[PDB]
Amino acid sequence: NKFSLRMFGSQKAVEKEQERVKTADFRFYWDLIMLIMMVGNLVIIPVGITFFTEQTTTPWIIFNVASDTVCLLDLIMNFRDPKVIKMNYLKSWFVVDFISSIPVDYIFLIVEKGRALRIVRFTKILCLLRLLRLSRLIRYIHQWEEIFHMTYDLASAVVRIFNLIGMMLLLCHWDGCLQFLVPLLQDSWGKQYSYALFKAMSHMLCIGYGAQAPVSMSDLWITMLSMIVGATCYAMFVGHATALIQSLDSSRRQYQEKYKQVEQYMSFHKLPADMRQKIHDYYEHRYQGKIFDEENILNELNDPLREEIVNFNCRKLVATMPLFANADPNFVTAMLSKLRFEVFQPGDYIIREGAVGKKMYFIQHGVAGVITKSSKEMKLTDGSYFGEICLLTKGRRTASVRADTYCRLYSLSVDNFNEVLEEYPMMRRAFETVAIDRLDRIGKKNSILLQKFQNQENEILKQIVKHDREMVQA
Amino acid sequence: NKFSLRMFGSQKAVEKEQERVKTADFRFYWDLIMLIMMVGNLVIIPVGITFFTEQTTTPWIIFNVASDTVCLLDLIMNFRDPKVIKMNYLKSWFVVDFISSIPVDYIFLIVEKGRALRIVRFTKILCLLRLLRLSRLIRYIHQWEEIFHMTYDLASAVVRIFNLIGMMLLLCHWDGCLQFLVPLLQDSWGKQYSYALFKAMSHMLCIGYGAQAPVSMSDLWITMLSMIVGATCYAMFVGHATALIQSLDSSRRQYQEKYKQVEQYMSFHKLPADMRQKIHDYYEHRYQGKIFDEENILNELNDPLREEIVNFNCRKLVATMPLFANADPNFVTAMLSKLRFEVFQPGDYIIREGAVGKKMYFIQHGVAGVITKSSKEMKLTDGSYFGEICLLTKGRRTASVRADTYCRLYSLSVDNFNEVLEEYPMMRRAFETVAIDRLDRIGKKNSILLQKFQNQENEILKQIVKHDREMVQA
Amino acid sequence: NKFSLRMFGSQKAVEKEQERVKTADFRFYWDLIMLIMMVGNLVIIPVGITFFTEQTTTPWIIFNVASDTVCLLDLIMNFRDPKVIKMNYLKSWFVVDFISSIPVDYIFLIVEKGRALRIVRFTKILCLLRLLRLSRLIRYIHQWEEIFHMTYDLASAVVRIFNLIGMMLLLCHWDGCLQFLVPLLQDSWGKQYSYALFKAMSHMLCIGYGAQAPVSMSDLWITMLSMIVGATCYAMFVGHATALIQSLDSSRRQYQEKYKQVEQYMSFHKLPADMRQKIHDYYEHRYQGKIFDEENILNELNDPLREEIVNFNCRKLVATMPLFANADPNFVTAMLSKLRFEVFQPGDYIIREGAVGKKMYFIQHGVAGVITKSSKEMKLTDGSYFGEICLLTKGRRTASVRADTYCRLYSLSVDNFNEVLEEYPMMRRAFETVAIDRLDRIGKKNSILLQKFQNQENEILKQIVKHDREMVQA
Amino acid sequence: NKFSLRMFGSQKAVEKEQERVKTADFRFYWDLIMLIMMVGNLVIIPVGITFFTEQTTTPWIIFNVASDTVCLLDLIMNFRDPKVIKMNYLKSWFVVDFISSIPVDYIFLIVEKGRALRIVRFTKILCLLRLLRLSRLIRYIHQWEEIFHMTYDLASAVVRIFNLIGMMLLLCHWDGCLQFLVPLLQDSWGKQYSYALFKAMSHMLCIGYGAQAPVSMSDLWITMLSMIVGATCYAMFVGHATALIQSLDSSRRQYQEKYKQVEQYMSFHKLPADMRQKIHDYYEHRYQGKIFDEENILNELNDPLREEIVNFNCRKLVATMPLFANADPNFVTAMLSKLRFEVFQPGDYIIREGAVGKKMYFIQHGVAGVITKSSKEMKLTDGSYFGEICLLTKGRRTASVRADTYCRLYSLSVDNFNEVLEEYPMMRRAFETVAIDRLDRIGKKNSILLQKFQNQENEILKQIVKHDREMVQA
Ligand SMILES: Nc1ncnc2c1ncn2[C@@H]1O[C@@H]2COP(=O)(O)O[C@H]2[C@H]1O
Ligand SMILES: Nc1ncnc2c1ncn2[C@@H]1O[C@@H]2COP(=O)(O)O[C@H]2[C@H]1O
Ligand SMILES: Nc1ncnc2c1ncn2[C@@H]1O[C@@H]2COP(=O)(O)O[C@H]2[C@H]1O
Ligand SMILES: Nc1ncnc2c1ncn2[C@@H]1O[C@@H]2COP(=O)(O)O[C@H]2[C@H]1O
Repeated sequence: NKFSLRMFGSQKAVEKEQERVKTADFRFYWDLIMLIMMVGNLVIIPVGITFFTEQTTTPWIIFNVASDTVCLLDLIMNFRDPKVIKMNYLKSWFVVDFISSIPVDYIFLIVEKGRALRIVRFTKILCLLRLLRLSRLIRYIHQWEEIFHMTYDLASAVVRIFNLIGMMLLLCHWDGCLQFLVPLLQDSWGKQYSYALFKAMSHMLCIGYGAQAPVSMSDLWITMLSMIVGATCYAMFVGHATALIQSLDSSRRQYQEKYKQVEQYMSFHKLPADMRQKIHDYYEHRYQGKIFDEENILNELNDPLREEIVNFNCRKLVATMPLFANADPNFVTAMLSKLRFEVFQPGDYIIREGAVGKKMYFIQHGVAGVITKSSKEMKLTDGSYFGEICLLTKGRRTASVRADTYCRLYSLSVDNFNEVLEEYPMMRRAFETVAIDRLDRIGKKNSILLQKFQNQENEILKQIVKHDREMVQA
Repeated sequence: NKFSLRMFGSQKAVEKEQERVKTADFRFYWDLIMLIMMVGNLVIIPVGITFFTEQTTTPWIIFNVASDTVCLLDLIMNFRDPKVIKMNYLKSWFVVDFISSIPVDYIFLIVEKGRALRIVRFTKILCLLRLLRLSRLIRYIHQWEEIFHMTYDLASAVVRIFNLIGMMLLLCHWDGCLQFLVPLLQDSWGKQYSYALFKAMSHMLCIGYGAQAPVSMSDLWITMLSMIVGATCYAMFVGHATALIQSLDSSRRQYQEKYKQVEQYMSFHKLPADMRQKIHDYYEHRYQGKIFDEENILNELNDPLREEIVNFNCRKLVATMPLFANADPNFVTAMLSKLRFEVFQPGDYIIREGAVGKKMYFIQHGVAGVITKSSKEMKLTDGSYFGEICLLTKGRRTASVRADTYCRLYSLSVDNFNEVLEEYPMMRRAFETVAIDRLDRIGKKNSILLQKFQNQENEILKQIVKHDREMVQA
Repeated sequence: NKFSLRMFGSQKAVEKEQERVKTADFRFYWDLIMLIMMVGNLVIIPVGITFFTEQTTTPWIIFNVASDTVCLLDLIMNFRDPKVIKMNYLKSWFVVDFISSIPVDYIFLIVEKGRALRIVRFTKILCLLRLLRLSRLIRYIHQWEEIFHMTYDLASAVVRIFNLIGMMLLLCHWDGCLQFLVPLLQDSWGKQYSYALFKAMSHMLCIGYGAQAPVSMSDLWITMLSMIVGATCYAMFVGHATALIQSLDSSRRQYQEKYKQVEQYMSFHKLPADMRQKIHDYYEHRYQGKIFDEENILNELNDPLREEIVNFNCRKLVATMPLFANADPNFVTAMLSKLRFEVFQPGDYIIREGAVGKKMYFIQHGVAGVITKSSKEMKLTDGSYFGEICLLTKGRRTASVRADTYCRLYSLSVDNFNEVLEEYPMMRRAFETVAIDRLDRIGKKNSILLQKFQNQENEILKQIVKHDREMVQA
Repeated sequence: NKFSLRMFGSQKAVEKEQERVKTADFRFYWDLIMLIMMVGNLVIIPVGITFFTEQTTTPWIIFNVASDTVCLLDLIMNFRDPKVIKMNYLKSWFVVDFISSIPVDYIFLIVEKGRALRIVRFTKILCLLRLLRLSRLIRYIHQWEEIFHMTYDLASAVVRIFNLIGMMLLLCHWDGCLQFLVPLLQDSWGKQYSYALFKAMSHMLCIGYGAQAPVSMSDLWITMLSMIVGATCYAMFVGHATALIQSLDSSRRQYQEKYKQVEQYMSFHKLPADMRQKIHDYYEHRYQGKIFDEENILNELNDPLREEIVNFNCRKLVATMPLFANADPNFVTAMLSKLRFEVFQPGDYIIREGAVGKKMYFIQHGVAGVITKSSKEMKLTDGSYFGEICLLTKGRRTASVRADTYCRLYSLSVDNFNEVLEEYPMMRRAFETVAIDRLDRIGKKNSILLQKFQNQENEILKQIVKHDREMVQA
């Protein structure tokens, strides 16, 4: 079944576990059903035994007896190299739970057949054993919520938290049932049940009442346990509600804290108002108000996943310029995997003429204008690259580039560019032809690039150069 | 309109979205107005229907009917490739909201025209549909608060949090309105309204009262919902107030925690009291009691922003000594971008004669005294550099330097200095001339530097050397 | 004794401390016993003095007098280079504590022997001095909990937290004792004690009561201190309960926050549903829902511990293929220490033919299929390595590798592989022989590897190659 | 005065600020005194105006009038390039505060000289202006607590937090004063004041009372503000108390969380019980249960501070073996600065014979035994180094070393050792002589080291070698 694969985590380990079991599950599902039944019975017991004057061989009493027998069978199954482990498990918790899971109803029936009634019904408080089984069961459903990782959809945050607070409300209803039982031991059924539920809600809300003077010491202790259990109800409710609220607020509070650290730095260095506003604008236009570590996220993923994420992010980039389209997938995906993300505001000079360059930019969003002396301006739209001339020649920049609209680029470092272009020689001549044509259009001269640039591959490179020149001619 | 640019985040994407829409906003503003009106109506409904005995065709009843018609029109617009999406949206939430947004007032009027009054007015509880629309609306105003990034000014922390706690107070007033309606269903207008508001405030404050014995099961349930909604009011109020308080608390608590980690380290290594106080003094004199990661902050900004921040920080540095003023902007901005920040206390020996040097220091605040044998002392004030002789010669230091006042310097590493000076050869001879003059003033020997240092550029270098010697002569 | 070793942290420092003491513990155990006795006496004093009308030379009064004498002896011992330190300690806290630890019972007995009774018994409020000693004692048991690092077993989280909340309950019982004493000063023993305990529990639970009008100013102040001490009881209880709850909550909340950051990244880049599901599947199949930093954890451990952890993790890996079994332990443990962990889903192509490789993989879980042209498919099961051909030849990959089941691999980088193989030359010939046989089986040609690969060691290498070919023949 | 240095942060900036002021403090101290007086007056006003039937030209009324005049003078001083700034400051907050700081007592006296009494005394509610000045003052004392950085001693955590909670208690007393004033407007002095304080405390602890039916709308609003201000008192008290508690809790919770992450890793890899216990023992013996990042802490300190910290940590190390004592301070401090800290349990093999070594160990705590074939064992105590032979010869290790007691070592990497020993050639021959003598004692061959090792400096090296051999012989 799927239980073996879920427990092992993979088919290969599940097959080995099955083979080992055969050489030497459904029981888990039966245990889950028994745990649900035991939780229901443990909820009903304070509301059933206290409310009912006597069992009177009721059909619900028969159902409770059947549930107790099922719990005893579950304990026996849990009790069952193997002998020593079974003995240790029995001596650890199983013996105590089995003794505390004695058939109190059957014992009372036998005693009656063979004040005293209240003492006998006090043995029905052995539902605390079912509550201990329910603590094992909440551990189990924690394991199951691990199995249902996030129910495969965290559409509205923790939805299992709704079940947790529902269980807390059920425990608080148990507290109210005990509070109702206290005067029952001290001294219309639907109306009484609703009144008890309302009293439980009021106690959880600490509305206030004039009840006091328990007189009986046992009654005083009963009110003491009622008060402390109501306190635990309040504490659990407030803790879970505050946890949810703090998670919902933290969703933005993480970014708010990071930007508050940024603001602290800006206030230390005392930047002018305009510079502060520009930094704020860049932060909002880059992170969009979200929190992540792109380097860390892509580092902690394996190679194929990072490869496919990067190939998806720049799909329009690889589709737009023909140089990537004609190229083989290996080089394309390597060059993609070595790209980094940057965003430039209008007016920022990405590359200044006469500077020493260290990276190449691919435009994915926006348009950037190349300007230089005596050659007028010309703009590079989406899906085009600039900075190849300095990278190939290893010299000073020839023309300046300026962002005139909010633009999103990917930058390729000099080391990564040289490494990739060395492990794929053909794209070196491709970029050389493109850069020679581009620089001839610009009007400058480049002897080293022409010397370096000096068949079907040649025709493909010429076509790519023509297409790139036509696209950049805008 | 500006809505397209705000949604797309840039003009380039906004234009593409507009072109796509034309090939195939104001509605957003109308939806915002309708959401505000619906929030007002949902606030008024518990206070209006419960308080008023009957609608009686009042002008406010006409306004409520108009608001219901507007909500129905909004639902119809939300309902309206496109057919399948519209059908899915209708089957998901739109159909249920539209059914729950039925004209209860019109239906009641038709029934009256064609105990029963209370049952008919119970259909006005369909304002829960308007409350669901208001949940969509708080999601929308979360989106809008993202649009108004931080209202462009976080002068007094989260100011939107004030609106959030005001909305929480409005919800708690809704709870009080329900609490007032409970005895109205069970069994001077301004005075009654104020009394109800005071009762709501008291319930939120859990002052306490003798109210009990709802008798009616519906009345008991009404008090139950009143209690739980008051509990949610309390939880939301305490959560938001605590978050607000802890923001300001954490503003200083982050630095306190970092320094407590420092103190834990300092206690682990068991440093003396004087060294403990010296470390504390350095921490207070460097970080000024603020938390940031200068390396991380400057790393996560793009190149022009980091360039302008660094060029602003060292403005007095670049302006003060003529070597930077005469130089071209590219070299100046690069070498500034490679500087690091270090603060030295008085008495600390920055550079000891005979040691092997690895960095060069530019003084931005304070004065440091150069001392060595037989040449007396001489002091370097703001805007001057020391450490060039070792960097150029690649040998041992020639004179010792000692901070005599709390000083703030920027240090340039050996690798960065060699890289920058290699990509800009002219400043190599500039620093060589300056260092040769300085060492001739000191009286040591720099034969390697003299050999390395051995037109208009020469005259400019000589003038820079003379100015640097005159400034350092103090 | 073990106290010296526990305080010093090692036997070497303990011996030096013992030698220094001899040249110039059990007292710690006696101080612990005295602190326990003082805590018991400080708990009993509000419940004993207030409840009892007079001491009447009771046996418990004799026990209290003996405890006071023991406390005085402890103070004297604490009072006792050494003279100056003792004087400073006496002038700091010891003198005040000793004065406040005066024998109030003996003084009262002497005064009686030589309204006034209440004034004399007010001197018994000097149990606040024992409470100050108990504050020193809670500091001491914090030190002891550091000595019992985590009791050597954190089986059920902080178990010392149970003792802390028990002490908080004891303090709240002290508050209730003061609340009982308030009307005793203003104006069946077991029943009264239980009633007082119930009143204390109710005050901690803020149930509410009609008690008011203290009339006496001292009575009003007594109720004021009772209220504020109940406030501290409530605050401490809620704080410790919330910390306990949030520990277990954070155990899963840390992973949930990391995956929420991943989800924010995924929502920013707008990946399709299938890609989001694949990323979620990889995250759940790699981290298993746990939080750690394998690099950080293995970095902050010393070399032998990391060595043994890594040697344990790959025990089946080293045992399975004979190449590691025949090898000397040094090379095996080094190459294991340089392995990294990766996990590949089915369908993912680990190595594509024609790509440039930078790492080679060892399979520890799952099976991966080698496929290439004209040679059909063949599957590599657990305990086998692929990718050595590219590493040795320093060329393009020869065959493609595809994961067909969820597989867990360790990868060895190119730099680490070359460094290890250079510091151990024999395994280079071993891998060369194995890879030459493997590539001959594949059907391609490798001249460089054959030239590089061109005694008992040779026979062992041939046997290892035959075994590896037989294992990979599946 | 010291105010200029405190504000500027250094003497150099303070002198420049003083020169600029002279070209164009005590006022700060006067403002502090005025703020303290205004806080006292704002505390007294709810307790003075409400309690007193009329001013009656009392001496305390004269004092209040003087305080109001002082506040007016402070506002005038705050009001006083400079004209525009003063006008902007006046139009921002100063005008409103000055108008609200009108002499209400003088105005009432003039009106009386020239029901109505209550209306006139309602103008004394202008103490809200003093409360706004007190908010400016709490901002100011936040600045002052930044000036008193941690009061120069965080002996018992945040002691300023005690003042903060005292101010919160004062605000809650203000709330109680308003609560007392509410029935005073609706309808033995020490007894009444104590009763009001007790009522304020009871409201703070929400004990509960039968007060209700305000009748008057103004009375109902008064109880409403009283309730909300009491709620703010409760929220501030619980927030500050929880922050205080969680500081001490987090002091150990941070280490507990790090070790819980370690335990999660250990459970993920499923290490045996003995290995888990060994890892726990190493963690407790290395970190001693403390949280820090030695690399980060030493990285964020400047060079002289790190130099002195490291020179202090290894004081016994540098003093013990004579090689460091004879050496010049520069080399000693550099090689100390490049040391790292490690700790080895007994039984761990630090260096195994036949392995390739990459670091050298200096013993600072404990003893490690060198063992090898045919040469028996011999032990290296505190203050001695091993690993020099492999570092100098760049070959395999010659003998194995084993920790037999919990030992603390400093390790010096191969790159750092080669760098330091290259920049200081003399210690190369020193270590060569020592290692040659040591290996001759061992009985192996070091022909390369002997060739490499082949005046006063020679005599010093020989003496150092003899002393090192004598120390190692033990
Ligand atoms: N005339 C042109 N046509 C197309 N691209 C150009 C032209 N002139 C300059 N560029 C690009 O602009 C870049 C600016 O920096 P580089 O000189 O490194 O490389 C340059 C080319 O990539
Ligand atoms: N006579 C001098 N005039 C100016 N600067 C000096 C003089 N002597 C030394 N210095 C500076 O002090 C520095 C000390 O270290 P360096 O030798 O690396 O480089 C030295 C110069 O920068
Ligand atoms: N016939 C074969 N038998 C065993 N292993 C192979 C065979 N063909 C390819 N491989 C392995 O598959 C790997 C794929 O990448 P490499 O060429 O780097 O190295 C290859 C070998 O490790
Ligand atoms: N006879 C000896 N006397 C002192 N030290 C030794 C002796 N033999 C080995 N050692 C030390 O033990 C170290 C073990 O590793 P290395 O060979 O790198 O360097 C060795 C020396 O530092």
